[PDB]
Amino acid sequence: DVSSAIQAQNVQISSGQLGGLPAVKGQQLNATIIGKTRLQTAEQFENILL
Amino acid sequence: MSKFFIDRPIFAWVIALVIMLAGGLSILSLPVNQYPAIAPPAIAVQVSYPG
Ligand SMILES: CCCCCCCCCCCCO[C@@H]1O[C@H](CO)[C@@H](O[C@H]2O[C@H](CO)[C@@H](O)[C@H](O)[C@H]2O)[C@H](O)[C@H]1O
Repeated sequence: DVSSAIQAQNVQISSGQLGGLPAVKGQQLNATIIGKTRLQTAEQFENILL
Repeated sequence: MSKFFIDRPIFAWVIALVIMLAGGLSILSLPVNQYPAIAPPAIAVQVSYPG
C-alpha cells in the first residue's frame, strides 16, 4: 500500500505548453507550463496520505 | 648517372614517361574536394525528458 502510495504521490507532473502548435489565429503568448517536480525533503515523504 | 643518361636519352625518357604514366592514371581516381578533413571530431549525445 505504502509503495503504491509513494508511486502515485511522488511523481513528476508531465506538463504541456500554453499556445502549443497547432494554435488558433492570434495565439500571441506562447509559453511553456512547468508543473511540480518531485518530493525532496524527508518531510514531504513523512507526509503523503495513506 | 647523368653521364650514363646523356648517352642513353631513350632510357632517360622512359623513366620520365613511367613516372608520368603512373601519376597520370592516378589523377583519374583521386577524391576531389575544397578542403581536407580539417575539423575536430565531435560526438553528440541526445535525449529528451518529456516536459
Ligand atoms: C624524402 C625522400 C627523398 C627521396 C628521393 C631521393 C633522390 C635523390 C637523388 C640524388 C641522387 C644523385 O646522384 C648523383 O648522380 C650524379 C650522376 O651524374 C653525380 O653527378 C656528379 O657528381 C660529382 C660531383 O661533381 C662528379 O664527380 C661527377 O662527375 C658527376 O657525374 C653525383 O655524384 C650523384 O650525387
